[PDB]
Amino acid sequence: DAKTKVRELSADKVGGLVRIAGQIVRTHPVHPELSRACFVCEDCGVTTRDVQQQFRYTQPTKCANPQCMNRTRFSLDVNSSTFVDFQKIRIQETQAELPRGSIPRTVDVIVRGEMVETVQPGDKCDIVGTLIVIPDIAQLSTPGLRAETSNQSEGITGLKALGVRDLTYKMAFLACHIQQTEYLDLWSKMSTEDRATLKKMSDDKKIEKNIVDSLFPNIYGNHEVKLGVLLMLLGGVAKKSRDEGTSLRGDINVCLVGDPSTAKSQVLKAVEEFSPRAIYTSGKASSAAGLTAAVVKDEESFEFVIEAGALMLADNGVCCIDEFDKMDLKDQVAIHEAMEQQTISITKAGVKATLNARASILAAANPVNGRYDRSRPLKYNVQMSAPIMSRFDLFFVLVDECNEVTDYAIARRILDNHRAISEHTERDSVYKIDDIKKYI
Amino acid sequence: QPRLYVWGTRICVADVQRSFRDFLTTFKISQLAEDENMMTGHDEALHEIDVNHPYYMERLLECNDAEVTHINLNLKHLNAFSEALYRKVIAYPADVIPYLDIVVNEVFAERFNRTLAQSIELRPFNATRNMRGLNPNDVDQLITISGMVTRTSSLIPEMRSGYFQCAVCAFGIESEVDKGRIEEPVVCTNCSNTHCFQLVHNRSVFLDKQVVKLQESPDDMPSGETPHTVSVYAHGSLVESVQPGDRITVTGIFRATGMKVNPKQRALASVYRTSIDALHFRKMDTSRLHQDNGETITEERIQQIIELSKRPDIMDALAQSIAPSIYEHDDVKRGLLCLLFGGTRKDDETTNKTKLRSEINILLCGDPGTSKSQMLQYVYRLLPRSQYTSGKGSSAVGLTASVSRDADTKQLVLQTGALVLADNGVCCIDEFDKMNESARSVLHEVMEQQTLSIAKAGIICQLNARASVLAAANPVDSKWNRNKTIVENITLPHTLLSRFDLIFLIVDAQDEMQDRRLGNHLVSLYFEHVDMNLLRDYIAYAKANIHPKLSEEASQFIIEKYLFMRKAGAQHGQITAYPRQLESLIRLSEAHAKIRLSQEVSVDDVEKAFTLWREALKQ
Amino acid sequence: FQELKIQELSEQVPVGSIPRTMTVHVYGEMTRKCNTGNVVHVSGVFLPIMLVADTYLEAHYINNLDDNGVQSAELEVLRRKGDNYETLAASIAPEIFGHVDVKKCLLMALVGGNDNSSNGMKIRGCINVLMMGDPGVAKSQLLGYVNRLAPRSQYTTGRGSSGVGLTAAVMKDPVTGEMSLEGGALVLADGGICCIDEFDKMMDHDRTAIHEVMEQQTISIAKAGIMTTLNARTAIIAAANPAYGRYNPNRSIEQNVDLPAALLSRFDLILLMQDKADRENDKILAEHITYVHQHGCHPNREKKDLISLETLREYISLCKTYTPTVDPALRERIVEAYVEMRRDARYSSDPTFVSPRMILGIVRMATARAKLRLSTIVDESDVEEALRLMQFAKDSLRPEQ
DNA sequence: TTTTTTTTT
Ligand SMILES: Nc1ncnc2c1ncn2[C@@H]1O[C@H](COP(=O)(O)OP(=O)(O)NP(=O)(O)O)[C@@H](O)[C@H]1O
Ligand SMILES: Nc1ncnc2c1ncn2[C@@H]1O[C@H](COP(=O)(O)OP(=O)(O)NP(=O)(O)O)[C@@H](O)[C@H]1O
Ligand SMILES: Nc1ncnc2c1ncn2[C@@H]1O[C@H](COP(=O)(O)OP(=O)(O)NP(=O)(O)O)[C@@H](O)[C@H]1O
Ligand SMILES: [Mg+2]
Ligand SMILES: [Mg+2]
Ligand SMILES: [Mg+2]
Ligand SMILES: [Zn+2]
Ligand SMILES: [Zn+2]
Repeated sequence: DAKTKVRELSADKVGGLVRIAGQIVRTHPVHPELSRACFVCEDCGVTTRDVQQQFRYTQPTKCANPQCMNRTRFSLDVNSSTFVDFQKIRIQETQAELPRGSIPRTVDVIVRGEMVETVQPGDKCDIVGTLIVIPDIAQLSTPGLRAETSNQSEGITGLKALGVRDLTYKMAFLACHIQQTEYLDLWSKMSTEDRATLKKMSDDKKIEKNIVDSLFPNIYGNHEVKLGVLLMLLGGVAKKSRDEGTSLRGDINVCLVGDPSTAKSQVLKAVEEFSPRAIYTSGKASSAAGLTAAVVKDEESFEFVIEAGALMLADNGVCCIDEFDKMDLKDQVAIHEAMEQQTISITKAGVKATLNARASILAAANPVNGRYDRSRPLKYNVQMSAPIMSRFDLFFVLVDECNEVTDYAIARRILDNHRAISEHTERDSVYKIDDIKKYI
Repeated sequence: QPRLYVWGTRICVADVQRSFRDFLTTFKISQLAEDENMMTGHDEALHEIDVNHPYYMERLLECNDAEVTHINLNLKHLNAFSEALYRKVIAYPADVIPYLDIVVNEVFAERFNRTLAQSIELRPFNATRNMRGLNPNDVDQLITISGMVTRTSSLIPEMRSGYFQCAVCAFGIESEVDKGRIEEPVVCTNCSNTHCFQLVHNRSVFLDKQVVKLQESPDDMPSGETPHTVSVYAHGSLVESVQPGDRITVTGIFRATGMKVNPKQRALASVYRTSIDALHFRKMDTSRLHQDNGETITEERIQQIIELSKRPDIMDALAQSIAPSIYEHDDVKRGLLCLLFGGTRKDDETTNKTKLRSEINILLCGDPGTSKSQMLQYVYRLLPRSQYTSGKGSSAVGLTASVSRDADTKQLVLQTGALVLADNGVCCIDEFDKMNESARSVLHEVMEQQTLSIAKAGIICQLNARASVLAAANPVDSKWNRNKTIVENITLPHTLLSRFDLIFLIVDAQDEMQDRRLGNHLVSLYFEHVDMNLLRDYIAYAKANIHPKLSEEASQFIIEKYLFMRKAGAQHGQITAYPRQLESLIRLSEAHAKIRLSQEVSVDDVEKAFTLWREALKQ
Repeated sequence: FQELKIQELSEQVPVGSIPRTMTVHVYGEMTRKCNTGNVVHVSGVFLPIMLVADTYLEAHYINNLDDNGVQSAELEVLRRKGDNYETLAASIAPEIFGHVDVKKCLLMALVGGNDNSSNGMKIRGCINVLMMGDPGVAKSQLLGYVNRLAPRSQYTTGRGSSGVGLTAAVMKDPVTGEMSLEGGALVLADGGICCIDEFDKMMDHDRTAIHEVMEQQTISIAKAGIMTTLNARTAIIAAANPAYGRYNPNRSIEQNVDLPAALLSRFDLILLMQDKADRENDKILAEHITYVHQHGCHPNREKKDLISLETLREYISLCKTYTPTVDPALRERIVEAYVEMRRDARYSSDPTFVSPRMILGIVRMATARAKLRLSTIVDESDVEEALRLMQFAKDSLRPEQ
């Protein structure tokens, strides 16, 4: 129960048991790691066992035979040594941690054994473990290894292995336990409370109204838009041709166009708050690399790697793009090429790959001349290309009605929002949002 | 008798300690004029310092009661006591500071008969120079300089003592690291093997270190110089005590170090790198509205503020005291007063997010030679967190946030812009009509939702930017044209125009009497305003303590006025009103009640806010 | 220790070739004698770095030719004489015939007024001049002479300069990957004069960069990973042609001078220089120019004294040390002049733009002539001379009306 | 690799 914030990881707290929370950015592949080793003396053939490894590959300081003078000439034995499964991960500060005017911090995390590959990018997690310090192991020279800097802000000096060189350190978290922060057999298993509540919800004949009025309590009217977004959350059934390899896409796409102050950004923000795997973006602050997936190369390693961008973190979820019409044509072409195939392809430097991008897109835009013109068809009022416009199941157009009764109703809804916030008071919805989350 | 001397100087350690013990036990002179950030202590919550006692003996009570572990030593007091000791402190800080500490700890232990978790530490401050005026004579001397904080690093562990373990028999030894160097044991005293020990890193002891980058102030400099930057190193309890965007003064030791020609080899370059080891950060400044949530104000000045609030003239008295050199423009001054006060904060505290915007945005649009830039300069100088940008000097990425590749790790990293540095402050944007459209169009998300969401290569996150935007511009033709309407003299998108809470049209009313009065005012510069010290305390107290709520009568009245706004905005050649303007009216009403120090918004407050909004635009 | 890079001077370069550079190491008391944008005389020893070798210059002595209680005897005669204003006006570029009032305007721009900082609000002290005229009337010759006369000054043309070369630039170092700032012409000219030739042919989005410099005397930048403010305390002297290469007497002043009002209000003086054929003046001008081509020097037919360029530079440097204060009795004269000036712009058929910057311009010119007189209190004679020059500048824009 | 800026076509 003793949570600490990421910025509180002082050098005082090395070696103690600590809990922390963060969002995962990268998940490196799996390697075996040496833990306890056996070495054969090349002079006399005796095996020396259980040489415990540090961060660096090490040979014994002395032959186990008491009548032998060797201290250098050794050979490792593989079939007597013990190997450990290993994984390295990077995490980032969650948004609720951040101080005034600040950019999030990042940490490197080490995982071992049965916890390997138990978590994916985009997850938000709690970690229990300890804080450790790891050195710059490339500066040392021993039997069996010379220094990499010799092969190819002030540190510690004095060691036999550090002839003229110096040693510096980095922080890392050595995880002891990691987890995420939050069909008939499953239906049987959620037995008393969940089956009772969800069966009552399934029996409810006005569940459409009762769900939309709880998902969007702060918005008046727009029943068509509310129902369309609710159906977008559920989606259709994806189907594969049994031998052709072709498939029938089950994902639904929605687009919103309308006049200023018609609650487009309100709808998109509400969807991203509700859904478990949804992401929100702005078209003015995005690039084709960051939107869907990107190529990066490492500097701890030196090989090329793939970053899962926002669409792949929202795979089997919703990607919300606000101000879609203000994107560059390059980035719009990248989105259209991904939407056509539901795949992303990479061919750069020394990596080629193909990826999956099964995400539903929700988009918002403003009309070209500032206000929607009813005297022309939809092709002229929106700056999208016709191939991109072909990708959307539903278009919705929102206009200012200039009507006294609707103006009065909108004003009352806004002041009810302000009044409820002013006294910390909930509205009386039919269902809880958590119950709706369980149902969906 | 063996005796200890500082190498090559004939200073003996103990004779300084005698005089400093006398200084601590005896000095009481300056306490009639105790400073703003030094006049309160605490056992619990806050308490006020008494004048009549020896001052540092009084300050030691805070270390006993609240368990504070440091003393801020004002060097002007020491210079008044004895210059012969002040000279030694400034000339040899790397040698005498480890013993004045021990005198403080001795006096504390004698006075209170008590021990603590860490030693009480000294921080000398208020010794001033410029970054360019430093010379090789100043190496290892005490200096103080000032500037703005742009960047801070992550923490670095710095070892003080290592831990060795024998590989053969598991015996273990500690070893202190000193002069930058550790000493490795050779022979194991238990099992008598040689060249046998291995260092265990995580059994050893470390300390915190942080790097801070500091920038020159541009004001003092001679002709043609561009501003410089300096590296400042913070150790221990000073770590993470400052943010980017803050303006500070630093007192520390000026140092110089060598660099290796190759990292592989022993040879050194004969030109040395320089930096500062910090000892004290100060951020107190009396020329601005203060930066500290108003915790330290006395009961008597709180009662003076409460008495001042009962004038019926309170709006005019506060407004006309702002920007005193500017003649007339009283409506614009009242608008700037509303910008300074703001509405009620409305945040989700579980997620630390703004539910609704409470900051007020203002546009000034008018003829040339009407002091719009001067009003921007006054607002820029008044506030603690402020930024000023102008014209085509900005880019869309520089205003918000940028991605760049790191120097050594070669990763892509994110770094701040103007609107993120102006968080809980004001951004002033001059020549607003002459920006690039790409640079101007990123303001929509910040001005409406107070957040900033980014998606670039390997970087997907969201930042908070709770800034207030104040802008100035010309019409399309640079002089206002009477053969055109308001929405043709201004040309901005309706999406941008609807996000301002106030728009001020400033058109030259051509009149001989007004010309003569303004000419007299301008010529006189070559030949009941509220005090700044009271205005600071008034604004800080009001912000910390007043949170207006709407009355039911006011809510009904606000709906009626919004319907009138919707009808008035629909006429030809005029700015249309959206549902956003209802939120604007609520913000202005709360600002008026906040100036009056009232916990409730009244119909009179709504009437004054609506009158100000209407008369700002009917020109 | 300090390090410099030094470039060849233009007269030293061979024909059709670009100048070269060299690295210089400076030690001890010779440091801090130079900054960027200076012309120097250097003595030093040429050495290698410890079989092909790299080299540098180890400086022994440095002298600023920008800079170099002592007074010359020729200046002592002037300082004892007094009444020097007419001779000082005549001594600016004596090869150029006439334009006495234009030379007086340039003489005032070379000195300027006082900076004012009342109650935290700053006001610019220096004077801005815009010249216009028909082709072939010696605008470029006057700008070249002013550039030689001023201590620290820069020269630019409308085509050869970007809005980043005038203000300041972001430089991306390819070796390190770093970003840095690089000061442009108005930064290098800080404390001095910038001359801008062919001012009408600059692009609008390049021209609008000087709006902040001409009134607030700062440059402020927010780009990439940089956010700073730079000082630019410079006077600007500009030259242009009218809107179609010649003045048109059928079109208005605003049509002849094709500049926006916001930019026009930032210039303290605006002048027009015509070329019109006349059978006596053409012969007199031909006599003057042919004498200069004969003898290499101006005629001086009246045998009056004229001042050398070096001692004129010395005298202007002496004039800049004074800060004369305004007499409070001049208030009614200045304010009444401002009101009378503002009446005509309402009630004229061919008006110009007038704004509250005008009265500050009047005060600047009065203090400038007091500095030229080396007095410490402003006189009503100086106020009257400022009003006379402003009246001349106004009347230049309506010839033959 | 990807990102940001200023001159050139
Ligand atoms: N039907 C509605 N019910 C309640 N509030 C509404 C409604 N329509 C608009 N609003 C209000 O309109 C304001 C603007 O909302 P917003 O989400 O920005 O719409 P928008 O169309 O995305 N604005 P923009 O991004 O400029 O086009 C908010 O204060 C909403 O509360
Ligand atoms: N009412 C006034 N009070 C004080 N100073 C004034 C007033 N009117 C004009 N001035 C002066 O006139 C100048 C106005 O310059 P400035 O501040 O740039 O105005 P502006 O509105 O920004 N004009 P511009 O930036 O070109 O569109 C300054 O020198 C001011 O001191
Ligand atoms: N009054 C004059 N006295 C002496 N030389 C003159 C005079 N008028 C013109 N000239 C000569 O005319 C030539 C052109 O001078 P220049 O300075 O280029 O004119 P300009 O005003 O710059 N024309 P332009 O740059 O095309 O607008 C030079 O050789 C001058 O010496
Ligand atoms: Mg929106
Ligand atoms: Mg201005
Ligand atoms: Mg010319
Ligand atoms: Zn052996
Ligand atoms: Zn041992």
